Amino acid sequence: GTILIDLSPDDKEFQSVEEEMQSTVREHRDGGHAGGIFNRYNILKIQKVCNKKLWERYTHRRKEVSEENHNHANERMLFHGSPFVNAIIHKGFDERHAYIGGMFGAGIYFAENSSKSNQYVYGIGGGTGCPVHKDRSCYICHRQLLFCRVTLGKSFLQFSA
Amino acid sequence: AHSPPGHHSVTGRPSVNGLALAEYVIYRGEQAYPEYLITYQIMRPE
Ligand SMILES: Cc1cccc2c(=O)[nH]c3c(c12)CO[C@@H](C(C)C)C3
Ligand SMILES: [Zn+2]
Repeated sequence: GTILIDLSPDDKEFQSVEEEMQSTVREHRDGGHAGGIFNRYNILKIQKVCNKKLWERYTHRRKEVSEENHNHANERMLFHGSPFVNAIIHKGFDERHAYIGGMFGAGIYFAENSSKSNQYVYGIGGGTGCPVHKDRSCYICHRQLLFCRVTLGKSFLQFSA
Repeated sequence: AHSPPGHHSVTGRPSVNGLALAEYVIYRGEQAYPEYLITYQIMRPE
């Protein structure tokens, strides 16, 4: 039951999402190995994802977590990149989208840096890059990222180097 | 996996790179909703 609605480039909403995207590019310690070498993006399209069933699924879990965290959902907007994006927007996030070997535990990972999520669009470590050119730094082929509403509730603070 | 006891998620914060922003981990798919789909290209530096 998923519908995609195109936002106009002249819409404030489009512009706000684009700015989050562009303003959270950073350099990475792999020198661009996984996600490519770039300082900014060319945004081709931004679509709103509408699925009534998946939304109520989210707001029902949000209410539980909120009440468990003393009326504080601790909800954020965060990026997610994945080879499974098309399954996610239709069926929602689940265990299949988790990262068994993530260094913060076997769960579903999200990023404040858009360029961090970009590292996973073609798989862990960038996989073999784009299908057509096998180029992890391809400037030609189109990529997709998700910008997601995420309920953190009571979050455990883990420092990492 | 399961989150730490009495926790709903994990905040992973880089300690060495002050420019790197946080990453987050949830253990229930229901705690996330894919609100926007963004199509883009990375741009070659000039
Ligand atoms: C580890 C991490 C950190 C920050 C963002 C992200 C992100 O945006 N996506 C993914 C990961 C990730 C790691 O899990 C993959 C799946 C396909 C196994 C997707
Ligand atoms: Zn390509």
